[PDB]
Amino acid sequence: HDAGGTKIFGFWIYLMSDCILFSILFATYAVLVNGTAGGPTGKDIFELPFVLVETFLLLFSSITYGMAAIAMYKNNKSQVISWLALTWLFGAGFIGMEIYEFHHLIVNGMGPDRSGFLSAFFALVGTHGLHVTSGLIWMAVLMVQIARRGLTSTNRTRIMCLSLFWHFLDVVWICVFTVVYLMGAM
Amino acid sequence: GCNSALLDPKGQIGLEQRSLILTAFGLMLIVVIPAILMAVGFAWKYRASNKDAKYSPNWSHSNKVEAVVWTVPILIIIFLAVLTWKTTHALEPSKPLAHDEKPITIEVVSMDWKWFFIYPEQGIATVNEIAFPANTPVYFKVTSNSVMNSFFIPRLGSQIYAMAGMQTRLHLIANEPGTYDGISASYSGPGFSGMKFKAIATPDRAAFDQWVAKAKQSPNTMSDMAAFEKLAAPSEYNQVEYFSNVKPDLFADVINKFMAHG
Amino acid sequence: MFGKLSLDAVPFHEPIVMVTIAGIILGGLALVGLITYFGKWTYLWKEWLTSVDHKRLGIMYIIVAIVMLLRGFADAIMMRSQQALASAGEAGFLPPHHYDQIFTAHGVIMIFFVAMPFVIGLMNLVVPLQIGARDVAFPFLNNLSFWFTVVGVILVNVSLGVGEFAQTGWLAYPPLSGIEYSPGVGVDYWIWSLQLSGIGTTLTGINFFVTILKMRAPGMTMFKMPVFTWASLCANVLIIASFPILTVTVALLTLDRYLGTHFFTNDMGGNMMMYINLIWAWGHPEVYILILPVFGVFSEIAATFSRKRLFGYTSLVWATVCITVLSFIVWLHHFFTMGAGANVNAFFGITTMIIAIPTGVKIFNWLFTMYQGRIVFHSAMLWTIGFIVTFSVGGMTGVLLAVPGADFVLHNSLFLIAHFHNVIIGGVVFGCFAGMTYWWPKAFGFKLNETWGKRAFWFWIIGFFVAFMPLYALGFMGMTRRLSQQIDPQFHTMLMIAASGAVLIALGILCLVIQMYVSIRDRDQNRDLTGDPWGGRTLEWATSSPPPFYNFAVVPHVHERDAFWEMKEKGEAYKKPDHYEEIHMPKNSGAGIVIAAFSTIFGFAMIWHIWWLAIVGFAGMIITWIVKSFDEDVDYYVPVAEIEKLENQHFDEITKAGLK
Amino acid sequence: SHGSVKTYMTGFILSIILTVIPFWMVMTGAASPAVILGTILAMAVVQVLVHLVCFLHMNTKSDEGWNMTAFVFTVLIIAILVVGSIWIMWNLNYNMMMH
Ligand code: HEO
Ligand SMILES: COC1=C(OC)C(=O)C(C/C=C(\C)CC/C=C(\C)CC/C=C(/C)CC/C=C(\C)CC/C=C(\C)CC/C=C(\C)CC/C=C(\C)CCC=C(C)C)=C(C)C1=O
Ligand code: HEM
Ligand SMILES: [Cu+2]
Repeated sequence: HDAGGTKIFGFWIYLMSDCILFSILFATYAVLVNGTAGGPTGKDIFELPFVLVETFLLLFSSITYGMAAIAMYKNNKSQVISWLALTWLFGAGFIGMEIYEFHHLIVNGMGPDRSGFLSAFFALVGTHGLHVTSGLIWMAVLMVQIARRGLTSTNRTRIMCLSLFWHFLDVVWICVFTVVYLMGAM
Repeated sequence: GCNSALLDPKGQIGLEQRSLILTAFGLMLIVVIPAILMAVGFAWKYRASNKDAKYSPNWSHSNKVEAVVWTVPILIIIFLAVLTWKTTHALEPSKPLAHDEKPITIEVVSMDWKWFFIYPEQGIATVNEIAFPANTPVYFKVTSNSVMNSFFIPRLGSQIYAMAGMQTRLHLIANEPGTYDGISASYSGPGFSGMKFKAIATPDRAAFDQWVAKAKQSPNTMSDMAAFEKLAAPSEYNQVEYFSNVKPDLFADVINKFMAHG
Repeated sequence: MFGKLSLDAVPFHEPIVMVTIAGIILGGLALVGLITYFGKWTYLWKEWLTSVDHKRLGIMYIIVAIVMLLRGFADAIMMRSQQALASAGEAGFLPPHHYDQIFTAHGVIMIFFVAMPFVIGLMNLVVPLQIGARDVAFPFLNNLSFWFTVVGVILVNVSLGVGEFAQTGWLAYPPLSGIEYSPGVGVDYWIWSLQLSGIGTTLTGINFFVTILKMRAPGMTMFKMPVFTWASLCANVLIIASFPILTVTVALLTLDRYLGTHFFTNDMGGNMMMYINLIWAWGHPEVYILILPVFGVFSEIAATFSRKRLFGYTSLVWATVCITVLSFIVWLHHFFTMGAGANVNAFFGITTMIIAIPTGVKIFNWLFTMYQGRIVFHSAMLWTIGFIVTFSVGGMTGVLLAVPGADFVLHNSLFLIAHFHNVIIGGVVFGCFAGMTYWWPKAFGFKLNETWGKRAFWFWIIGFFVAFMPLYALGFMGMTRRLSQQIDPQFHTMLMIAASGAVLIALGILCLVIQMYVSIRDRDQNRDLTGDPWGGRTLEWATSSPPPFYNFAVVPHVHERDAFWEMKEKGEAYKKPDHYEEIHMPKNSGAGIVIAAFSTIFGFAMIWHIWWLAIVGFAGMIITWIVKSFDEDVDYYVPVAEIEKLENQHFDEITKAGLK
Repeated sequence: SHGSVKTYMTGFILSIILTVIPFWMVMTGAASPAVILGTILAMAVVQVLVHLVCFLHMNTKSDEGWNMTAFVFTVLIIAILVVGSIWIMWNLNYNMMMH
């Protein structure tokens, strides 16, 4: 009996479903990108240094999770919860910057209720941020479960599925920064 | 129905529309009639109750039958696909008609549960009724003032959608003088059953000039966008109305209510 | 106690809606009093509501389907009545306000709650028993998917008594369904009714795609599975790919409605067309998501009652795979009239017409199965021959409407409803009844009554013809969709004929009930005591009358394409294994129905703008997810005493049957 | 997400490059929009592949070779929609103008 294998395969298939979910919003941002209504454009609100620092925090997070997984496969509990704490803190930095910027936007009359461009922008970037905060929740609950139950079977399968999820979040962010922010700032 | 609006049409476009329909039908019959016929035939000749039949319990693969069950449908669809390419390129609603005239331009606005018509070259507008001389291309520009509608005159030709903030193009022609019913073929809310209009094909150009003359004498006028917004107020089963004067470029102004350009 | 919700949300004035509400709540009182009279509460809880058995869950799926078919057909009959009357110069009884609600609700129900669960439940029943597995890859997920379907149904039926339902048609076109043009709550019901339900369906699709690959029995290469699994597998793939599109489209529309975004609005940058493009990208896969499983069914029956091996097995699997692929490059043909040029139209019309060869190969292989067999005229094969005949004509009309120059005239006319009703009722409902009459003994131990079922089938086929084949002629003479008032009188006769057919269908449906009743009443004489009531071919028939909670006590080992038949043939088909082994199985959980209750509360609060309770609902649902991840009492072991007991029972029954 | 740590640090370095270069390329304005767009797209697809190899350990062996066929499948579907959509709407816009 090896149920972790099928659990991980099923999570892979869910992640493919998620890739579809995201491609639809990508196509949306494509079709309404220049659909501003006498308002700001991507070149006028995107400050690139911000975006690159967000990127590097996410990338760092993805690396610390890889190392956490390795610590699992070498049977260290403290190591796993440590790399996990670090990953969660970097992801927290990511969402913190994101909420700062979104609020600075809406408080200057540039929320998603001003043009089909700003609406699609909020859709895509908030869809990514929501996946990331969901992953943050998952990571915390799994961390307290690890601290109180040790490196059991369930916990290991759960680490693998959260690994898939975090890596895929970063992979979607590569595209979000290449197609939205960079291709606009250009 | 032979006397149908589609199977006995009166405009050229609908004419080729029907010819297309019938060749497609008679092309598909070749593999759908044998299907049903064989279905009942085998149902009977191989009923368990039969005896003389040849019951082969292990005949599961004949390459002959696979070949012929792949060979005929592929051919039919090749022919249909060629016909579809050609016809689709030959009946795009946005394509002028080849005939020695000057097309009459009509502008079509889908008001809440009403059809608005503007003759710009004539300076008139009518509610729920249009007219144009038979044997003369009619160029329809189409926009929706409210929610997605579909302008359609069945016995003359093709339908086309109507969106707010966009322009659409249709070209139709009438081969015989008479009155034809047109309707909105996309649901649009509470008074969708009353979106019926009547389109006339006058015999001569004279009678057409007389109908323009008639409209020219109305006590009403659509000059300010105020009157447009006055008329566009929600209403139902509107009576056919005429208007004397017309803000020159009012179709464009409507479309601009929703800001399209480029 | 708060929100838009008022005492002025229920039709207190309406004679029709209010009598229906009174009758439905009286009938609820009725079933409650009955169940608490008997004392079957605990039994329901511990056997059906919390079950992680694919058999039980499939049964409840089909129950929901059958009991919402009633609302669907009620609405259809009312619509036909209103039309036949408005044709005659009469006011009628259904204003547009109501009429439009009715057609929206009816389309939605019959597509999402009748058609979808019927197929998904037959799958749930027969796919694990066919591949030789003890359960599905994910049991608790099965429970939760069923209950998300139930939440959707509860919402779409609450809308009837409190508030109204969307007056926009079943796909909720954007401009009409925006906050400006439809300020009322009817669209909102439509929005959370499906979204929640969708969150379930997707899981179910994911759920099976894993099973059919990972949880098979040893020795069954993929080219040995029964055709139903192949088709089911194809259907699951399409679900996984398709339903995320619907998720995101409905999400963008709720954003448009709740926060003032401009995705499909008219002003401020939005574009309505994009919606029409997106939803049909999901809409066209979904019809296939339905025609593909039923297809499998017919194959199975074609092979059972003709009593020979399916013809062109490989060709059938390659046909279904090609269909799966090509089902993603034809959605544009649902809006040929929205203005796209000649090239986009030509391309997509071709790609739609190229989708025909697969299904044609399928029906010809079905026919050449029957060719030199022995056809036993059971109710199921009647359904099958009728499917062939009807679906042929339906698909022919469809091909003809895939030519854009013809769609230019026939778009949205009654021709469209004629054709798509043809294929759904012909291809879909026909096959789901075929499937219930085929696999009823495998689920309860007795056989349905043949006479009333034959009566039902004949009424259904004759009534479908006399109902819908006048609509081909009607859509030919100009009559369009969804008209309710002052209808042109030159449509009267045909419409007055259509209603006649509808009556006939009622009788068929009436027959169904009688067919069910006289069956259960007489369950103690018409039992399948072997497990093989038809001379079947696949593995499901090798099990018990009603199979054991674990499908097989010792996973079979396959060696050929039809597993059970070749076992029946060698001389070795009922061979008690030597030593029985403990079986590891999953437990029953009440957590899923609780997530689902919180989800219902959440949706109903979002629809009536009660924000604190929407918050409590979401909160509770996610919280419950987080608390069910803690407890590990999730599986148990079945000892050998019970396995020996049950298998001794079944082999006693068998030795008695071969005995006499 | 288990492998040697040296591989993970190599992937870190490669992705650090494949991020840093596009950003300097676009903000300073080194070349023309065509070279810019080409290089940014290319480098993005290369970072995606590097993450899916070293960070996701995606093989053609695991799960009977169905992990890959799944992935590839999704790609195609995405290509079918994202492009298809973009095409359709693009056209549907030009045929809605005040010509
Ligand atoms: C059961 C569900 C179902 C299925 C399976 C189908 C399968 C098909 N449909 Fe239908 N459809 C279905 C339910 C709908 N269709 C619709 C909309 C629709 C439209 C666009 C609507 C419009 O014109 O505006 C077209 C062109 C079709 C054509 C087809 C075709 C060509 C197939 C083909 O795959 C089936 C063809 C099968 C055949 C042909 C079998 C017979 C073949 C033989 C005998 C061999 C001969 C070979 C050849 C002729 C090549 N469908 C809509 C939209 C509803 C709405 O507008 O609200 C619905 C609900
Ligand atoms: C326009 O809309 C339409 C019409 O309305 C005009 C038609 O009438 C119709 C007629 C259609 C039918 C009769 C369909 C046939 C129905 C069938 C077969 C029944 C289906 C069987 C079922 C078991 C349905 C499932 C039911 C549920 C999941 C539960 C739903 C719960 C509901 C509806 C609760 C409603 C409760 C209320 C309204 C209580 C109101 C309380 C008050 C007013 C308090 C007042 C008290 C004081 C003191 C003032 C429809 C529905 C159509 O939608
Ligand atoms: C009892 C047999 C059925 C009858 C008599 C029936 C009747 C009707 C009628 C009269 C309409 C509207 C016709 C019009 O617009 O003029 C309709 C629409 C529809 N029906 Fe059916 N139907 C039946 C079964 C089904 C089934 C099994 C499905 C499964 C999908 C279904 C799905 C739909 C859909 C999606 C619509 C379109 C809803 C809309 O456009 O608003 N119907 N039906
Ligand atoms: Cu379709």
